[PDB]
Amino acid sequence: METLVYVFLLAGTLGVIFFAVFFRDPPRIAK
Amino acid sequence: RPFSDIITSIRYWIIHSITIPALYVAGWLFVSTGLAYDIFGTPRPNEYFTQDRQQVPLVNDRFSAKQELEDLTKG
Amino acid sequence: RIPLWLIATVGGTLALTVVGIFFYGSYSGVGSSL
Amino acid sequence: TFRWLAIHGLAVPTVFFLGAITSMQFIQR
Amino acid sequence: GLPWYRVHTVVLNDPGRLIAVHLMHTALVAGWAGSMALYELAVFDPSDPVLNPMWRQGMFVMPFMARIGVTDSWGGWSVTGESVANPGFWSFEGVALAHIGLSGLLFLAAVWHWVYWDLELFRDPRTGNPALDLPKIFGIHLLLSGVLCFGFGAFHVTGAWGPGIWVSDAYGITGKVQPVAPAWGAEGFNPFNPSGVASHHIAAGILGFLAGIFHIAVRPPQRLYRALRMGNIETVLSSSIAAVFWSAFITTGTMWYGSATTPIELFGPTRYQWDSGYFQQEIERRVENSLNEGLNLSEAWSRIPDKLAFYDYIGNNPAKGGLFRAGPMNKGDGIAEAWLGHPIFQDKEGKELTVRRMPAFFETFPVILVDKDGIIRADIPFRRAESKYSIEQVGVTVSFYGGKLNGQVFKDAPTVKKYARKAQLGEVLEFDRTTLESDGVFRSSPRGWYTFGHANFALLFFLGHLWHGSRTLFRDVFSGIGAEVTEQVEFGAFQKLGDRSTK
Amino acid sequence: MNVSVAAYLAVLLGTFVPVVFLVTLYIQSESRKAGSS
Amino acid sequence: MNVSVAAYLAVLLGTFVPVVFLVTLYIQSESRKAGSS
Amino acid sequence: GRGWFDLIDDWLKRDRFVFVGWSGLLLFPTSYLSIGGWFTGTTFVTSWYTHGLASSYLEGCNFFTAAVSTPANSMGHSLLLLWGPEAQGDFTRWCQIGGLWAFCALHGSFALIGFCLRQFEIARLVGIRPYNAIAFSGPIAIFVSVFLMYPLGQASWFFAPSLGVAAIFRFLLFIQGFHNFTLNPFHMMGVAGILGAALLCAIHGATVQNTIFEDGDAANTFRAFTPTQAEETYSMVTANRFWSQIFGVAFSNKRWLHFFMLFVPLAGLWTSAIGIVGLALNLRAYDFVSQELRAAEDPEFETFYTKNILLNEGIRSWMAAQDQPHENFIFPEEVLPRGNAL
Amino acid sequence: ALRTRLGELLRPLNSEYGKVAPGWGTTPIMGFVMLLFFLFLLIILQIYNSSLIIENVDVDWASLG
Amino acid sequence: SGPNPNKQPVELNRTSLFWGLLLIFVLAVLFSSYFFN
Amino acid sequence: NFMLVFQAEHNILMHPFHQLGVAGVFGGSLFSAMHGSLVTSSLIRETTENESANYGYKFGQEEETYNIVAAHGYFGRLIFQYASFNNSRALHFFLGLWPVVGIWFTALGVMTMAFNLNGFNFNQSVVDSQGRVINTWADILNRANLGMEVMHERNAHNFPLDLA
Amino acid sequence: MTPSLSAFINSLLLGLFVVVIPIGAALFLVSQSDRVTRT
Ligand code: CLA
Ligand code: CLA
Ligand code: CLA
Ligand code: CLA
Ligand code: CLA
Ligand code: CLA
Ligand SMILES: CC1=CCCC(C)(C)[C@H]1/C=C/C(C)=C/C=C/C(C)=C/C=C/C=C(C)/C=C/C=C(C)/C=C/C1=C(C)CCCC1(C)C
Ligand SMILES: CC1=CCCC(C)(C)[C@H]1/C=C/C(C)=C/C=C/C(C)=C/C=C/C=C(C)/C=C/C=C(C)/C=C/C1=C(C)CCCC1(C)C
Ligand SMILES: [Cl-]
Ligand SMILES: [Fe+2]
Repeated sequence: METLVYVFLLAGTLGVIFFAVFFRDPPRIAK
Repeated sequence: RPFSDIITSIRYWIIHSITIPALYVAGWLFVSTGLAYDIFGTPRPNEYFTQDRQQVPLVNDRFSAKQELEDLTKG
Repeated sequence: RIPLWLIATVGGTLALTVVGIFFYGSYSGVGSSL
Repeated sequence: TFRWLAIHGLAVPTVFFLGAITSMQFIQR
Repeated sequence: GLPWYRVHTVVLNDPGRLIAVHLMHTALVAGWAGSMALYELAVFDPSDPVLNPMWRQGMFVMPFMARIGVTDSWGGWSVTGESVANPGFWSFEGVALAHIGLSGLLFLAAVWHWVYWDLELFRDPRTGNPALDLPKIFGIHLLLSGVLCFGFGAFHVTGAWGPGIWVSDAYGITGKVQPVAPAWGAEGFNPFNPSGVASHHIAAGILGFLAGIFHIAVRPPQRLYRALRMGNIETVLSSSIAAVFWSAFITTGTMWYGSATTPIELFGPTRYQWDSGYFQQEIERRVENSLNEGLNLSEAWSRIPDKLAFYDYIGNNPAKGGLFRAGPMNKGDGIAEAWLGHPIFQDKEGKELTVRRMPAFFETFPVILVDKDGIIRADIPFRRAESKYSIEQVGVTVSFYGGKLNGQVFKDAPTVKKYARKAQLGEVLEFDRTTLESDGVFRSSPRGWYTFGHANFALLFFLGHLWHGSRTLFRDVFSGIGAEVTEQVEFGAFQKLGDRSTK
Repeated sequence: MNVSVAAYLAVLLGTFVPVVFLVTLYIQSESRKAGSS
Repeated sequence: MNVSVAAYLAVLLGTFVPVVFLVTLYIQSESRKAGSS
Repeated sequence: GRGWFDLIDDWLKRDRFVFVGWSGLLLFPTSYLSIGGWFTGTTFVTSWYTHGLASSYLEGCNFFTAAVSTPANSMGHSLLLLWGPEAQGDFTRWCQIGGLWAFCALHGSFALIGFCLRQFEIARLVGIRPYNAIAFSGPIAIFVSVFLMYPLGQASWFFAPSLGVAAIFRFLLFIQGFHNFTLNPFHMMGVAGILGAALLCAIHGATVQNTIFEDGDAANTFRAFTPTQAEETYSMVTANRFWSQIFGVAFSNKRWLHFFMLFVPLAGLWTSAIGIVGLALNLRAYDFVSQELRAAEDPEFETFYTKNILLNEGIRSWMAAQDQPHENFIFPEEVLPRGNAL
Repeated sequence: ALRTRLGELLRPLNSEYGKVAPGWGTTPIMGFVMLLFFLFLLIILQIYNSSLIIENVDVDWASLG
Repeated sequence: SGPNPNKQPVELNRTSLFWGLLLIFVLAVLFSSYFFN
Repeated sequence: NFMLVFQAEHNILMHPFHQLGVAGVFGGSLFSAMHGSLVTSSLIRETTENESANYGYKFGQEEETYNIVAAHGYFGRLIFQYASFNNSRALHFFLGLWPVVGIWFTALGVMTMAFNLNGFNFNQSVVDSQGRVINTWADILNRANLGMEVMHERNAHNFPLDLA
Repeated sequence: MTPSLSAFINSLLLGLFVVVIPIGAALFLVSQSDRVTRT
């Protein structure tokens, strides 16, 4: 049952990484 | 004045052809005299052990430490 | 008056000599297993 | 003399200890 | 806007709202005190104080109640072991309910101050802006602190109009709340003299009171006012964090090393009582003078109280737990039931061997039975082949003296080995490992947990003091540096650093 | 594996509470940015 | 009394998740109202 | 300037080769007294009467095996003042009981205090924000937690890190064997901070040196920078594109980058300080109880954690006799935990 | 903005914000008492450290009884 | 007592959101194996 | 486990390449903290008090976001003028150089201890006039290495030397 | 007065007359001699 928690936490970290890479705030130059 | 300006000056080297070797040799006679072993208490190569003292010396009390140190270091 | 390149040469030579004397003492006398 | 004091407080013990160490290389047990 | 870590800075220049947030924090802390007391009372077992005291049950906050008077419960029991017939209001339950009620009242006061913030009390009459006369406010607070300190020392601790404080003998066997007369003189500075507490709290309080009269009356010098930024409240925050981590380190030290303000029967023994054999020596001298009185080993060891033998046990050491071995000390080895007595180890001839005790450093220590002089005689070998000092070869028997296992002489090698393993851990006891489902790994007493938490808090608050001292002394350059920095920072531009009148 | 039982609550809630705090701080801020325009 | 162990997680998280959802929906709306002005 | 305090303040804050400042009245003596003390203790003073070791160049040690060993265990946590009840004014006996370690450590604590005060003072006088004095808080925390609070939680100063190279290696392996400090999550956070800070240093250096603008016609591009220029010497946009399309994310803000470069090592040091403060009280993340119980009931259950526990037992048993001579541990070959063959 | 009875009572205690004595003021006696308190803290630290053994001051658990 | 002049907005940009979520999840990953025991 | 076995079999701590790697990582942390502290400390004022200082920098701007002169002068006063890197490009080259060279050296050290060229062995290097061994810190480290050596892979070795 | 108390008082006296007083006197003399200009 702890394998459920470990897997969920690792998958959540991977999901945060995915969303940070692909749904980042796009860099743009100010004016 | 800048460091290189001092180092290349002749006066610097008239001073330090005599001053630096003097203390470089003073350290030599500091240890060659055996004076370090007496100031700092460091055993010489023939003082780690002695009769009835073929084991390591250790201080086992805080307050009588000087007393047992003389007792162990009577020599 | 003394060129600083010569000063650097002699000083580095002397420092390397001192360190090499330390290395020899490391292979000789007290501190060596022999 | 503060420059003298600093640089020589660093230097004099240094050369003294280096001479002692170069001598200590020859203790020879 | 205001990032997540600056959010509580809006209340920096709003004294009424500052009082509101302080009130809310105070309410939360008092509510925690009450709730922790209630939970502890829910899970506390007051039946057995000698082999299952408060510190074996993980009682963190209850000893602080018991330290300065509150030793009774509405349920008709006392931490001292006696049965209370007519408990007063100020029991553990009453203290908890009082703290909860104070939490609620402080919450309501916080609400009122949050809503009603624009009071003329907080506005400077000279300028009209919101302000706090911090040097005089400090004098008022120091008057209050001195009055409370003197009252605690003179009435509560001395018991003139109070319970007194917890006082105990040298070995934690007979301790109780009682008044302590103040110890004026050098003896008051002995950390293990409880009387020195009273002498402190009176005298210090008096000086604090006098200091208050100074600080209300005397304005600060202009030099210190500009140097310390006394008009900036963050100066007060930095200095307060400084004093707070100072106090935290001092309390951590007096907790770990012990003092009259940390009795062992309230927080367990220290590591140093185990290291120096503090209780082993006392038990040994007790049985020695019993033997000199004509008694035998059985009678002499039977006179040793179970509590004293319980202190002489490594499981009670605070230096044996672990960072993530969580829960009561009973969750580890178990709930102590009885004392099996002293296991004398009579070798094959009859010489008295003794098992060398486990030092706190070692998670696992070899079982070796040193001689009277201490040459190794017997041991439990790791490699049985070519074994010289096996108990089988030497031959050993365990004779028990005192305790429930008194007068029993086991002489088989297996049963000798089993009790050698127990004697490695100090005195040997029986444990219940089923009530709490104990897992056989030692835990730390409340002493060790207090020391851990407050050491870490003291270090972190040193960091906080650095941060806030830096902020109050560098307020003008908070957002960044201007163009003035480029001219002064040049090497040799000014004779004195910073000052520009120079050159 | 004889693991603890409140450790489930400890891990899950100590992950959940800060996570929802961060998500709320982000959503609040965005909402405010949208409302300004 | 012997009771379930995941029931703690069930009750606590089924209370927590909707509660934080409601709190986020409120704060976000307010932030937007403040940003409009 | 007229007043005596103003004159002292003016002289102390003079812009010369070595800034003195008011903090210099605390830094320069103690720091000096620390460093020379080390150079004294590692050169002439022995550990024969405290540890049973040789620890000086005079006794025959080299730079690795020479150290200022901790005091004797019998000293406890004595301040080891030369005038105290232990040495009683005798310099030789003071050096022999390892009081020079107390000298070096207690003067080094105040030297660190004086240097952080120096950072604050120079930041104030120059007129910049005091972020360098707060980054030195990390090293201060390391020194305080490892050299002061750890021995103060243990039996004596004896178990502090002896000031040396081989001495520090012995401290590393001792702490691993007796506390299993690699398993400590706070140590893990600390090594994460250290290695991440080294990573940030390397990547930042490479990125800045490799997105430099062409400000010259020399193949060697160091001379093409002026200290006082108001133009960025490298492309933030090009570096952002490179790291965004190589690694998915990339810094877009220099100020955030440089605060991050500060925060990572400092956070690592403070985290590891929490772990060492835990280790002072033997509150150690030594074991996972679930696996210990399973291996106790299942003699076929093996993990690398259990192998590490066996290695720790080996370290403790084979190290205690010579590492703690005051305990007089005589472990026969029978009881020493061993393996087959070697 | 709001006037209250307690506010009026406590207003004199918060009416001298920014009032500073000119010059160094009481700093010399502040430093002297700082020296004295430093000496006191040193004395008690050395007492518990047992680097300063005072007669009739037995720093030990056994002193309790 | 009326509107407070010290009211300020609070923000958490998306980069900070991802940083916080990563920190919390990684702390959970690190300390879960120690809380369960 | 791999660390402890490597130390037991090779004495990596006394091997100078690992010491260079330790210097590399510690110096990388030191220079990272120092560089970040000095850049953050001399940030040019471009931000209001109710706003994060990081927003004073706009992505893609042409101007420098901090005063190099201020940081350089502060660090010169902190230690001495000659130590400071007045050139920024040389500074960043040094930042990229120190950890990269340190980690190169420690990787090469592990590569060489793969073929059993171990760290220094000063065990029993100090003997008295009679010739009996006076221990040093190297010997006490050797005791820990020996404990790890004997306890590692308890069932795998049938012969006294760990040649494999 | 125990030997430890005498040692403590002597340590305070020598700290004054060997560290504090010499450094203070040197600072005072040097600050009064080598003075900044246009303060
Ligand atoms: C005759 C009257 C009288 C008497 C009998 C006492 C009695 C006492 N006072 Mg004293 N006191 C008095 C008047 C008196 N006081 C007055 C008038 C004042 C002025 C208000 C004080 C102010 C005062 C303070 C501020 C303190 C005492 C303390 C004590 C206790 C000393 C023993 C002890 O447990 O020390 C234990 C504590 C110490 C020996 C102090 C240690 C100090 C060092 C320097 C701290 C170092 C901290 C540092 C940050 C650590 C860094 C390194 C680390 C991280 C490794 C004792 C109860 C101490 C106390 O509360 O002890 C619990 C204490 O700290 N008193
Ligand atoms: C109304 C008064 C009141 C009373 C009678 C009590 C009574 C109690 N509280 Mg407390 N408590 C109160 C208010 C009160 N509380 C409030 C308002 C709060 C909210 C912050 C709390 C929060 C609280 C907690 C969190 C806890 C208690 C606990 C306790 C118990 C132990 C007290 C103790 O040992 O303190 C010891 C206190 C100290 C050692 C600190 C003393 C003061 C420092 C050293 C002063 C330093 C600064 C000073 C200005 C320096 C200069 C002064 C000098 C010149 C004179 C006891 C039942 C404990 C308990 O068991 O609860 C169930 C507990 O853990 N209380
Ligand atoms: C410094 C203050 C303090 C101290 C010294 C103690 C001491 C004690 N408490 Mg605790 N306790 C405290 C504050 C404190 N408490 C507070 C504020 C609360 C309210 C929440 C509690 C609530 C509480 C309960 C409910 C119980 C105790 C109990 C205990 C005992 C066991 C401690 C234990 O097992 O720790 C175990 C600690 C850990 C496993 C963690 C310690 C290491 C660090 C701090 C972890 C940090 C993790 C970090 C935040 C990252 C998390 C990431 C996340 C995403 C997962 C002990 C006497 C037990 C007892 O015996 O009661 C009768 C008990 O049942 N305490
Ligand atoms: C009583 C002491 C105290 C007080 C009154 C303050 C007050 C302040 N600090 Mg803090 N600070 C303290 C101690 C204190 N600090 C300590 C000990 C440290 C060292 C770690 C710091 C480090 C620090 C920094 C580095 C900064 C501040 C800042 C601030 C300001 C804004 C903080 C904010 O809005 O946080 C909002 C915080 C949150 C929204 C969530 C924080 C969650 C934490 C990390 C974990 C959970 C905590 C837990 C629930 C309770 C802790 C219990 C306690 C016993 C420790 C504010 C004036 C900021 C500042 O100066 O702004 C101008 C700032 O940047 N402080
Ligand atoms: C490295 C640690 C450190 C650092 C960098 C700072 C930095 C600062 N502190 Mg200090 N502070 C420290 C430790 C530190 N503090 C400690 C441990 C305490 C005691 C709790 C304080 C208490 C404190 C207060 C109360 C205040 C400051 C303030 C300040 C600021 C101004 C400078 C100052 O007052 O220096 C203080 C000077 C020193 C730290 C040097 C002390 C040197 C001592 C006297 C020598 C002792 C030698 C003696 C012989 C040793 C005997 C013991 C031995 C036997 C073991 C600044 C941000 C002020 C501030 O923030 O104003 C806005 C302020 O009000 N600090
Ligand atoms: C920056 C200056 C500085 C600082 C902060 C320290 C700090 C320290 N030194 Mg010292 N030391 C210094 C300079 C300094 N030293 C110098 C220049 C030397 C070379 C001569 C030494 C030589 C030295 C030695 C040989 C030793 C120390 C030691 C110590 C420690 C103990 C201090 C102590 O309790 O002394 C005693 C207290 C004081 C000096 C404070 C004096 C306070 C006032 C001025 C006294 C006023 C007198 C009073 C009115 C008398 C009335 C009588 C009575 C009723 C009170 C401490 C870490 C000891 C150590 O590290 O042990 C391991 C140690 O043995 N130091
Ligand atoms: C996360 C973390 C980090 C470090 C420490 C630790 C590991 C322990 C962990 C926990 C930390 C912290 C800070 C925990 C603290 C918990 C707190 C403060 C809990 C709060 C408890 C308060 C309670 C019930 C208050 C009860 C109040 C009530 C009914 C009030 C009711 C009332 C009201 C409102 C009006 C008047 C009438 C009445 C009935 C009195
Ligand atoms: C200790 C003590 C006790 C009580 C009172 C007292 C005030 C005396 C107090 C303080 C004493 C003090 C401060 C003494 C001072 C001693 C000092 C400063 C000693 C320092 C000596 C320095 C030494 C060797 C330096 C040696 C350097 C070496 C090899 C360098 C090696 C190198 C060389 C040779 C060439 C190139 C390569 C490289 C690596 C750079
Ligand atoms: Cl084999
Ligand atoms: Fe940069």
